[PDB]
Amino acid sequence: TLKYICAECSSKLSLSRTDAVRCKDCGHRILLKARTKRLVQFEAR
Amino acid sequence: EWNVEKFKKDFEVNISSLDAREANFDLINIDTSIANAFRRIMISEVPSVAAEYVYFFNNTSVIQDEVLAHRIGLVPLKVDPDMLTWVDSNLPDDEKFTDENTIVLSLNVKCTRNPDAPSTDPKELYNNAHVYARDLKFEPQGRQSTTFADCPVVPADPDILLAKLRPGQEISLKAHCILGIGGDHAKFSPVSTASYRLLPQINILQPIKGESARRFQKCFPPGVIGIDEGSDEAYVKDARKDTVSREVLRYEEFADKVKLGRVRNHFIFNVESAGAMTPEEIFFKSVRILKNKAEYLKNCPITQ
Amino acid sequence: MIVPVRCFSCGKVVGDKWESYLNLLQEDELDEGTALSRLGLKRYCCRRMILTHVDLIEKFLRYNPLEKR
Amino acid sequence: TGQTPIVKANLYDDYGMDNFPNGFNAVVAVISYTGYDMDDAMIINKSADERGFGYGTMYKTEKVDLALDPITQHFGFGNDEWPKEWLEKLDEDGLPYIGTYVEEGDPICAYFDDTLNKTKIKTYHSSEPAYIEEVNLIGDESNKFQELQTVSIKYRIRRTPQIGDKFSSRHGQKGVCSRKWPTIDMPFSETGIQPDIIINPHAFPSRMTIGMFVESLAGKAGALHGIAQDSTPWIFNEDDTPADYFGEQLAKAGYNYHGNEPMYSGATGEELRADIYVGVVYYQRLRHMIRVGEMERDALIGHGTSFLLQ
Amino acid sequence: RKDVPKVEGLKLEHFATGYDAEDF
Amino acid sequence: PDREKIKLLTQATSEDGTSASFQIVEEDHTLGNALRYVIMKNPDVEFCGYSIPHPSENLLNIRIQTYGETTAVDALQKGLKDLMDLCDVVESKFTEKIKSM
Amino acid sequence: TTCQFLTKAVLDNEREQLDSPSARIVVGKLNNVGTGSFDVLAKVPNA
Amino acid sequence: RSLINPGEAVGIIASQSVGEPSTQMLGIPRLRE
Amino acid sequence: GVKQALEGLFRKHMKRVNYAARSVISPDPNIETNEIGVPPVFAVKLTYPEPVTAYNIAELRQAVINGPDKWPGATQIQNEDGSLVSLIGMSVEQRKALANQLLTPSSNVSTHTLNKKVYRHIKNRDVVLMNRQPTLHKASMMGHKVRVLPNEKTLRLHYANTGAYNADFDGDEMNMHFPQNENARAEALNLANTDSQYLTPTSGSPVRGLIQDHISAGVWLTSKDSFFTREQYQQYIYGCIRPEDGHTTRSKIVTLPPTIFKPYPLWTGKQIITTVLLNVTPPDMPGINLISKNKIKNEYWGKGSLENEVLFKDGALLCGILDKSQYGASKYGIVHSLHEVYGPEVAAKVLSVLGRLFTNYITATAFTCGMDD
Amino acid sequence: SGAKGSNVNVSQIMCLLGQQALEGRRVPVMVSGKTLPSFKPYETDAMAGGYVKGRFYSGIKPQEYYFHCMAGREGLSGYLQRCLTKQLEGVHVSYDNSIRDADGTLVQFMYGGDAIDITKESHMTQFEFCLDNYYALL
Ligand SMILES: [Zn+2]
Repeated sequence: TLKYICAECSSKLSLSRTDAVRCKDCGHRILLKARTKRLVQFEAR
Repeated sequence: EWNVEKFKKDFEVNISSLDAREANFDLINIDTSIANAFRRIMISEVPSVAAEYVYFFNNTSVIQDEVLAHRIGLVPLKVDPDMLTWVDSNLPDDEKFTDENTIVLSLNVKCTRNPDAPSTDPKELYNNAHVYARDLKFEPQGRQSTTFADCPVVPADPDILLAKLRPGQEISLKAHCILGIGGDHAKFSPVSTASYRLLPQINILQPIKGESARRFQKCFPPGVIGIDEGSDEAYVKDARKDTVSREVLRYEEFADKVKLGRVRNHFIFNVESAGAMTPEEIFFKSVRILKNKAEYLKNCPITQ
Repeated sequence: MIVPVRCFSCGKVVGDKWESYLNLLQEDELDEGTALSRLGLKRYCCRRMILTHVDLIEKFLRYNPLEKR
Repeated sequence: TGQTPIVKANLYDDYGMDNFPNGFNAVVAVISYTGYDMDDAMIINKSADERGFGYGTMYKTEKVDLALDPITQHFGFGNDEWPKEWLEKLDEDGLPYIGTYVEEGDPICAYFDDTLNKTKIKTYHSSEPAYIEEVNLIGDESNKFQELQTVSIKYRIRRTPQIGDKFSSRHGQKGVCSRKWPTIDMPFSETGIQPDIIINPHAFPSRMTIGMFVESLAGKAGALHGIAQDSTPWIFNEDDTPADYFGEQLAKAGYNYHGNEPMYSGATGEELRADIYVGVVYYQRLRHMIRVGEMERDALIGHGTSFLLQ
Repeated sequence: RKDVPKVEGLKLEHFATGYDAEDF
Repeated sequence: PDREKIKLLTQATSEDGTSASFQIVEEDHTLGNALRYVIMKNPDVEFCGYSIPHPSENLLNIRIQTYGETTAVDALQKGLKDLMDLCDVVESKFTEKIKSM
Repeated sequence: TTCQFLTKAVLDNEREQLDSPSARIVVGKLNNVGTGSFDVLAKVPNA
Repeated sequence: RSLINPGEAVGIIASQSVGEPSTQMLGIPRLRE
Repeated sequence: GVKQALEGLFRKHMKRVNYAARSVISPDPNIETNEIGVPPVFAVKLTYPEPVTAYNIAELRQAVINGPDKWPGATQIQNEDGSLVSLIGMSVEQRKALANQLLTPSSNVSTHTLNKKVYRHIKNRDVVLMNRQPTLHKASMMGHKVRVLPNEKTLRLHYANTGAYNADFDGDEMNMHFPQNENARAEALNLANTDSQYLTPTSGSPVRGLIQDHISAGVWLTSKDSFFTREQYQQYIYGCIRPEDGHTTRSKIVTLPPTIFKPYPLWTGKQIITTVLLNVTPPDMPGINLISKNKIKNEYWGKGSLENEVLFKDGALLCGILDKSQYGASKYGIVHSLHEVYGPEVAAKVLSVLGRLFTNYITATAFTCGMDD
Repeated sequence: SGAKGSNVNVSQIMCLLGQQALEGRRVPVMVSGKTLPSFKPYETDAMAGGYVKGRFYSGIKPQEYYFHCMAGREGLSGYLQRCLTKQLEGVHVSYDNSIRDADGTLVQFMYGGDAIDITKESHMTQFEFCLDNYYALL
């Protein structure tokens, strides 16, 4: 599951190589990198 | 001449109030060095249990991983120690955590939307919006998952707010609760406040009877100064109820007619528990630690 | 942000008493002082903990990049 | 952990300063006890710091632009060439995983330039380690020919109060953190409270910051009774003293009129000589964390120390 | 110049360890 | 038997043999003040006190100067033996008063 | 006026005896003040 | 036994003894004259 | 042009040297007045070239085994051929082998004169040059004795050094220089040190003494009203005088009899000052005799008091309290009088002893202030 | 005690601040003859001139406050030493007790006229002291 969140409409839409760096749902030029399911070790301190 | 048997003759204990959480007891004709020692141990030596290693799988909430992990550690768990063994730090993680050394608590919450008529309440507008301490599900593993059958791991205070969420956000973690002492981190404290106050002494030098007796009575809390009549002098009914505000000394009519001191031998202890052990158990363990400390030095080789 | 877990000074759990405090001020229409007393906060350190709490989390939550409008 | 001042001018609300808290209300004792606090140095409680008292974070943003008209450098990873364990920090797109811990030397982004036909990386370099808070891809300044070359990466640097960090009351009494004193070693009050911050009494005779002294007994009165007090200038008079006003409040609550408290030593355990001045003061945490010249040459000539100069 | 006006209602709210607000 | 816990500072120990300074690791006022109090009850102990060299270093120093017919080592051994018995008295009286309630 | 004093030195055909602290620093010689106001010689037994 | 020991930079010491206290200050214009 | 290149080269480059350190200074009353608290971070870096010999083969073999990350270790080993062998990448096995090869005789006749060197860290007997800029006078660049303090991130400095450096602990920075040869060591220990500097050469007056808490503590401790029991008295003595740290001159703590015999045995505050001198001054020399004065007038101490007249007869404080005028940086006081009769080393011991005594006495007797004043 | 502060600071706290002196004189006065818009033109009063009767314990009036602000704000050797040190650097004490320059040229026939080290000339006249400590000094 690859993700990219739109800055304006907040739609989670990922796009590959040789594609316009813009959201599909709305014409916005700024995207935000989404997260996935990883393992982050932490001390409860 | 002081003997340990001569101490048994004069040493007295007086229990004023013994609640499930806080106990108010007195230690009469004991030294400051012994009374202070118990208070120091009942706040440092006394250990406990609680999260230590929070393993995050996902956290899309506004509350940062470090902060959320720290909050889980602070939540006191209604877990009796002695059931757990002490973890060894030198061996690796695969050998380190066992069914005897670690307790696992999982948190898996996903926020969604709900249809309701709209200021509108977050419990109505969204589903699983507020993450509470009660949402930390106990997962028993290994050799013993039957020892905690009649003792389920539940937080001491369940309604503790851990996180606030909006639809789309999720929290997925595995917390490793271990055995630790309060000196290392406050998240291991067993008692809230263990402190003693010396018995206030009010040395009345003059009879100070009459209307000045009624003026003297207002200088101390209601149940402290008692007056027999207009005469028959002015006595101290319960010097223990005194707040030691020294209000009587800031009046020219009493500044030389009364003295304010203490009973160095008498201690009024007040011990409140965090919830793990009873206040008596905390005091008993404190006396047992002081004895064990002196015992460990007794059966020990004096090197060099 | 949210109500702190335990009083900074002594360590008395205060985190479970935030929503209950607002209910004592709204529904019960009590004063600030009497409301804190009914929650079991007699030390002035525990008293200021809830009394002085801002709760900016409710202001912070209104910005949600995961839900439209 | 921002906090609303108990002691405040009413204009604080008129400017809605509660939208942006600047400090925290701390139990401050005017005491010379540790020996590490003196004139420009103040003590912070260990157990307070362990509980998140005065904790802060610092955010730093970087712009990774590929401009230095034909596109040569491309975000991601080039085929056939791939140096060992880089996938631990960056995702398939060459951008880093938001939340990942980074130290100086670690890869902060990845790209491939055809001019060198090699897969290169932009390294993260700073003495302070960080975590990735935000990664934003910006593909602007083009009509139809769209491709990403500009990326904005935000670093979250956690900043716990360290020995050296400055702290100050709202009365211009700044001091560096001399030590994070343990609560067991800290002086404990009759109430059972140990101060969050310790200010040395030798600070006040030279600075003459009496506003802090009245702030101490006002903050204490307001914490007990649960009422904010007005500390707007010229509200009080020579006849209507604030020391008398909050003094009456302190006596009514059940505390000493002159703002003192009977405290006990953390080391010996015995009651201290006199009652210590303790209260609630709003404290602020300040954001701040070889050539041998002609004069040093002169000094080495001065000692007649010819081999040190040599 | 008019002097400030005093407050209202100011009872006790600190007693001994094993003693509550029973005494009025 | 661990030898790092109790050590005899020979650079201050009398040739023979009443006065001598002892150095205990991982200890402070807790045992220190309690131990010197009990050692001082001994009629043969001339001088006794405790001193912590510095708070950062985990050390505890206890000096025992006696009169004749008893070494400082014996005075320390008596001090530890009496403190153990003293704690037994405290533990016994507390158990009894719990039942007496 | 480094070049001016240098010109006057060259025209005089001057010999810098390297006896001033400044001159000694220029040529890396030990300063003649204090510890440099004497010489240290070792006493050797064999003839 | 109160005699002085040659090898003392009385020159620097003198200028330092006139310089250092002239920071506390007629004054410097007269000293400059 | 080349004229422009020189204007200047002489002022700007005729010099960044190597081997040094810097850090924010933090106060410390538990270290000696002639010492510096070095963080373990600096101690593991600031190495040194200690040539291997028969007298130090044991000490350096351990350092070589310990390596560059375990203190006291060694980062490198220099052979007699001139080559260097880094111990950084090596495991305990190779280090153990090289340690057993340190004192091997040189086969080559062209280097038989030479012996191997071990680039070890810093110990607890090395000298350092402490510098606080601007260095307006040579007292702002003194030689301090290294005292490595565990779990430290700042340079620890005693309060007696505050004056000379003109350094206030307001987030100030100090430079630490570690000279690399014995001639430079001897100089930093005997000429530029910190001891022989009790009297400034400007007026021959003291620049060393206790500054605030200690002065207020002394006025209270030496007051007539201050009495002490046997237990209290002996505690104050050992609290500041430790024979194991070489504070004594008699190898046994000597104690005066009480000033009150009956009903209860009690010692006066002034008797503690007499006992401290009795254990720090040489036994071979007689006690100090001084008739000085106080800053506090007799009127403050009540009717007919002589508490302004500071009186020392055969090293015994018999009259008067002790002010800033006695153990401060003030001429013809008790410390200065001790400095003239017993020397600079004894006066330093008295200052450190008094400094500890007041510090410990203040712990049990705090001091505050209110508005009622 | 001399621990901190003086009787002057104590008197400003408990009695009065006194006359606020600005650059050796009193408070500056406008072309209108007024020292403040509150005071009368050419007012013959001590308060108008800057004399503060108020103390810091009781508080100070706005006129006194502004005048104190004036006096308070009013308060808020490199090359000389460099010229001497460059010409005197070489000048030192020779083994023949005379003060000689770097080039051996004599500057002073003697360092005073007694050859005494200043760091020693202190108890050299303290005869009673030396007498009371005869055997100690011997
Ligand atoms: Zn509290």
